[PDB]
Amino acid sequence: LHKEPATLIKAIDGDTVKLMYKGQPMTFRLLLVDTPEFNEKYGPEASAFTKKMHENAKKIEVEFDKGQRTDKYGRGLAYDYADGKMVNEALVRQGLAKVAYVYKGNNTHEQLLRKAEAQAKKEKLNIWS
Ligand SMILES: Cc1cn([C@H]2C[C@H](OP(=O)(O)O)[C@@H](COP(=O)(O)O)O2)c(=O)[nH]c1=O
Ligand SMILES: [Ca+2]
Repeated sequence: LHKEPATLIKAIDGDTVKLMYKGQPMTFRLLLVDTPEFNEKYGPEASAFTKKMHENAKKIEVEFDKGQRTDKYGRGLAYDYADGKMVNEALVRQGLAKVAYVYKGNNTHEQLLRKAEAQAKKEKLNIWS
């Protein structure tokens, strides 16, 4: 896989963000994770986490996997990097997202995220408390 540029347009919630990609506004849905909705427990914390991570970044990148690049709602499906640090992974590592939505052919970073989730669970963080 490879990283490609994007710029933040606006925070949305824990696992979706509006980015400009190839010069077009898109909503991106983060691969292989599920954050709580804003109205749910740890939703506001997940939203804040993802907002901060994108807003503080000098450089945002997206990395598409080998399969589907947009979902049925027109959202881009990607791994999102803030100054080289994967947002998807960080969410999981902090207990603010579960590994989820693992479809065959877009699951390159599955095991990386599962390892993170295991560490979050061991530390009893957030969703795992
Ligand atoms: C993460 C992801 C979600 N989706 C779809 C499945 C779910 O369909 P349904 O809306 O029918 O439940 C939905 C979950 O996203 P959200 O967690 O953003 O709701 O997005 C994909 O198709 N591919 C993906 O990789
Ligand atoms: Ca969600």
